[PDB]
Amino acid sequence: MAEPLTVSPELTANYAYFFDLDGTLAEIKPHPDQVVVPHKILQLLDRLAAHNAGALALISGRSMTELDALAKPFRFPLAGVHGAERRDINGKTHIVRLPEAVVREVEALLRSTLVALPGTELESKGMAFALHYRQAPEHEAALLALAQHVTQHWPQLALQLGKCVVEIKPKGTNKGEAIAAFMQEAPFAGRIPVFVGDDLTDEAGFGVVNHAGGISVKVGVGATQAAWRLESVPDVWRWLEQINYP
Ligand SMILES: OC[C@H]1O[C@H](O[C@H]2O[C@H](CO)[C@@H](O)[C@H](O)[C@H]2O)[C@H](O)[C@@H](O)[C@@H]1O
Ligand SMILES: [Cl-]
Ligand SMILES: [Mg+2]
Repeated sequence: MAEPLTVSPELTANYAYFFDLDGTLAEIKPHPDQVVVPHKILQLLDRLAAHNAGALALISGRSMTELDALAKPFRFPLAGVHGAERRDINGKTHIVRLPEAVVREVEALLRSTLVALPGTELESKGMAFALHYRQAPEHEAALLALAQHVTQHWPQLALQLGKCVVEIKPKGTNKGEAIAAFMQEAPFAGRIPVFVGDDLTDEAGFGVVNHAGGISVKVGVGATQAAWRLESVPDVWRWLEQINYP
C-alpha cells in the first residue's frame, strides 16, 4: 500500500522535518547503549535543519538526555518518552508529571514481577516504564499481560508496544500530539510536516502527518498507514545525503 520513496526534497523547501531515532536514524542494536548515529549523519541533519529555519526535531521513545548523548554535540528540538518530554526551539522543556505514589507502586510491582522472567529488563524513565525482552522473547506475552494489568489499575497509564519492548506511558502521550505541539510553534508553523519512523508508536505521527497534507515515511518491513516506505536505515542515510547534495 505504501509506495517506495525514490525522490528527495530540495534542501531549501518549505518542509518541517521529524525523525525517529532507533531504527530510523540509527541501526537497531542488541543493547541500547551500543546505538550510534554516525557523525556525518548528524552533520547532514544539522545542515538540513539550518537550511529549513531550524524546523527539525527528533521524536523518539528515548529520554531527552539520551537523545542529547546520541546527537552530541548537536542540540536539536526534541520529543522524548513518546512525547511525555519535549524541548522546543527556545530550549524550554515540558515534562508530563505522574503522581509520586503511582510511580513508586508501579515500579515496585514491576520489579517484583520481573524475577520470574529472567532476561527481561525494566527501564524507569521518570514518567514511564519500558519492559525489554530482546534477550528473552519468550516472555513477550507475559510482560504484555502484566502491563495490561497496570494500565487497568492505574488509569493514568496507557500501553505502547514496540519492537522487543512493552512500554507503559502516561495516558494521552503519543508521537502524534508531540508533532502537533511542534507544528503550532515557530519555526515549524507554516511548513509541511515530514515524519520518518519505523515502529508502532510512529503510526500515530504518520496519521497526523497524513491529515495535514504532509509526507509520512515508513522504514523497514511491516504494515503501515505511511504513504511512503524506505527499505532500511542506510536508505534513510542515502535519502538524507541526497537531500543535502543532489
Ligand atoms: O536499538 C537499540 C534498542 O532500541 C529499542 O529501545 C529503545 O527504543 C524504545 C522505544 O520504545 C525505548 O523504550 C528504549 O528506552 C530504547 O532503549 C529496543 O527496545 C531495544 O531492544 C534495542 O536494544
Ligand atoms: Cl520510539
Ligand atoms: Mg524506532
